[PDB]
Amino acid sequence: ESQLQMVQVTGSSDNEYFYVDFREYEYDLKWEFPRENLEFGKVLGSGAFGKVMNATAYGISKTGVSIQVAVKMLKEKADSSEREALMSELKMMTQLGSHENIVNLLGACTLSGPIYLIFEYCCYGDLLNYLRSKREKFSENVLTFEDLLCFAYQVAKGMEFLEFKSCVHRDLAARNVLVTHGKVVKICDFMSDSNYVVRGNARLPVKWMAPESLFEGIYTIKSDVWSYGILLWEIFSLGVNPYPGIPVDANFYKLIQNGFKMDQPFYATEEIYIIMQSCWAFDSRKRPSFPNLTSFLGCQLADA
Ligand SMILES: CCc1nc(C(N)=O)c2nc1NC1CCN(CCOCCOc3cc(ccc3N3CCOCC3)N2)CC1
Repeated sequence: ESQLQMVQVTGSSDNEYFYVDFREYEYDLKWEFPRENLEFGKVLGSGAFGKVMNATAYGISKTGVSIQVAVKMLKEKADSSEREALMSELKMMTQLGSHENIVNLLGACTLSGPIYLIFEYCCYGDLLNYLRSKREKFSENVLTFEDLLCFAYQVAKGMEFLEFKSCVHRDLAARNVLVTHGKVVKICDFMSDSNYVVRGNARLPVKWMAPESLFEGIYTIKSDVWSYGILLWEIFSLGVNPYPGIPVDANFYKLIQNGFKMDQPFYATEEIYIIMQSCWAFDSRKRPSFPNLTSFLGCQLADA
């Protein structure tokens, strides 16, 4: 399953919607790539289902150079049910189009053998590991406060683009934001990690989840605003576990349903703490849009 899904709303209230299955749609062949031009690298991450590696793709760009890449693929010893599920993520990503703040799809290998899907390369890694790594040399090669603000604006216009395309990202967090050349960052998708609770066949990032997700399984564009506020806390904390010190247990569910909100993090202005509280409104109608967070932050940066 892909934590990024496209929705078609069938009503007014929040739960009136349904997801889109591409299993019956046809795959566009112009994304097809030959495996001849994939020169590998070192594993860059592998859970249970699959992995994503570094690779080198000669003649895959407009001009044509090496241009390192990341390649998502299975390793379930050639499975069946898990394979077509990946084909449908390919079909969706192909129709999302490029945005400057999304880890974009560059190609795929379909009938070429075992299924490969080729994504952009972000050399500086996920934002979580990038933030925590620079806690030493934070200053008031090493980052300003406009970095914290530019990061927030880029993820916002990225989620603003996912809303235009009628998508929802059900796992917005710092581990899923990746830094590439020149302090530009891009949203991406994807059991020894403390952040996900497993509950049935679902793996849930409880501390990032909006109450309507924790308690009734609703995922809307406004549920991503809630997670975005949590990420806002992740950025201006320099990346410490949201709700620090509190374990994910039954007591944490009573926390969120009773109206718990995190305190202002150290590196945050009084201004953008207010914006964090907006996303943490219990009523999702009371929450700010992703458009509204174009101007409200893209301006806060210009003063820096
Ligand atoms: C699809 C998701 C993805 N995308 C991409 C990409 N398109 O670039 C990508 N890694 C991932 N998986 C994520 C990455 C983070 N890890 C944490 C532990 O694993 C270290 C990975 O190390 C990296 C992987 C990358 C870049 C840089 C690094 N650093 C290694 C050391 O130097 C600094 C950064 N590349 C979890 C899974």
